[PDB]
Amino acid sequence: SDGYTPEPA
Amino acid sequence: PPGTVDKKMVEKCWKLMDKVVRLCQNPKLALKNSPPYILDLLPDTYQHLRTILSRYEGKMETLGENEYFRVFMENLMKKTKQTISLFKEGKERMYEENSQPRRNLTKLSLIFSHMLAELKGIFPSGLFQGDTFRITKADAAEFWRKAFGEKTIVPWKSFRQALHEVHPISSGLEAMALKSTIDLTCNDYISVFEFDIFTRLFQPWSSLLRNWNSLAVTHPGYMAFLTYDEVKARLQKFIHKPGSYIFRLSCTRLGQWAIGYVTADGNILQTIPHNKPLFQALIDGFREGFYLFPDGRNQNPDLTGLCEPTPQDHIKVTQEQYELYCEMGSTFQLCKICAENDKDVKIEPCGHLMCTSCLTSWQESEGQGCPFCRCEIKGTEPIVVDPF
Amino acid sequence: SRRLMKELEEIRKCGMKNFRNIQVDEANLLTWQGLIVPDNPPYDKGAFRIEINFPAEYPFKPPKITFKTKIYHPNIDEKGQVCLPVISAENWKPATKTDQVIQSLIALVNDPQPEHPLRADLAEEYSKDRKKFCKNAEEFTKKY
Ligand SMILES: [Zn+2]
Ligand SMILES: [Zn+2]
Repeated sequence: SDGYTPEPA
Repeated sequence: PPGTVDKKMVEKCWKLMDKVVRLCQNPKLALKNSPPYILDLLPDTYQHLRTILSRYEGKMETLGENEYFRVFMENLMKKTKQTISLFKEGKERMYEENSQPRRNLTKLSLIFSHMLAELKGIFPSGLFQGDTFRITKADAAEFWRKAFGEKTIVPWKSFRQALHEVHPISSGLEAMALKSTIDLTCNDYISVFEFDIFTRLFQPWSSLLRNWNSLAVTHPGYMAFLTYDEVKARLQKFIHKPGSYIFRLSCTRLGQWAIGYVTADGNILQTIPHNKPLFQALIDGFREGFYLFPDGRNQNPDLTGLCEPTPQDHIKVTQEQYELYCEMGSTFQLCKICAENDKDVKIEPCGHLMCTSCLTSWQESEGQGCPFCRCEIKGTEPIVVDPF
Repeated sequence: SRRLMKELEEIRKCGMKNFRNIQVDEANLLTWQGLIVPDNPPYDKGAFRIEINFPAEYPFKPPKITFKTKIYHPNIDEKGQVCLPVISAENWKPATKTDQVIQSLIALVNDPQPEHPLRADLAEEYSKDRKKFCKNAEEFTKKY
């Protein structure tokens, strides 16, 4: 299920 | 003019929701864990409605006359019915995959998701609080007071006119497009909540509609009615073109954006920018080499120029651009004949659906029989009948 | 009206052949200009310009398709008027998409079989005269 990651490096 | 609400109506509606819930538990659809999460939303809005009914135990008149709660309940039954017609309309194509029917079930699901957000927003813990609802961005917060005071909800026409004063709305189709963007619940009404969301999404208020035309109407990057899983699925076809991205409304963080990009190592990620307008995020990401191909496209629109005092001139947007944009959302509830009003009548001997307005408009011009199958009319009927 | 704007993107998107280059300023939407290219019978390229005219009460009254750039064919008139069923009252249903009419106009130019134009002094030549008809139709498209 889903997954929001941190903003791109 | 939506009518008074009372327990019998709420329970009427609860039966139609259960019908919808039964339609979606069909395994051929496996919606148990699909992003908007409908089998969780209906039970959830139902269970919250009971809370509202409890807090107003003994004050059911007050509740029943609440304009927002009335408009809400009307729309909830309207939407649970569109759903039911949807499954009946498209038949087995519903269990297809990537089909229009199923595509629309998701659009609808997304609406139910927003509806429940607005409901919990206005009736926190069950008690109505719309008249003290806190608009996030102070500038917009002003516009609302100075225009609707403590009103929790206003008709589209009232909102559109009020807005035009401060943000000139170029023309006919622009207003329609602007509407399918702000009317999350799709009920021709704009709530203080629906407004707070939109004003956050397209901040800063100082350039509200400039932002909205540059980020959503024209930008090939923006995707309407997309869920976390559909983005992942869409970016799949660009998994070998790192830099490809698309953005959309975050579903679990309303009023915030969710950008989905393909990485160097060929993976699809999604993020919700923190404390910053979508365009600063998109400019920076571009500069930093992360967002380069909006929806795969090679030219990446320049958004610099949504910056500093008296920020540039207004981009031109064709009537075609606005039309293509409007065709992005809803539409399935729309009448094929006029493509603008909701279908609300089912011609009977045959069975065609259509907006009453057209049916009436055709007969007045003396059009033989049904507009679709020029067959004799006999009687009309609700697209979806009340629970028996 | 918003049905026109939908009808428009309907054909524009589906870049059908036989019908290329579509015109109309989006400040009117009532008048449509397009270009057609036949196939089977003689007819070929040149200046095959058409103009669809949607009455104020579209889609409750059908649109009128009239040629602005000459041609032969039995039923088609010299003033420009044409005459197919799908777009004629008594037979018209507001549901039909303009799209499918500019295709029921193909089964008119290509592999025809008219009933009777608005001049028997043009119609009667097909029933018996394959020479000057099929000729001034495969030559006429070229000389104009
Ligand atoms: Zn209609
Ligand atoms: Zn019918």
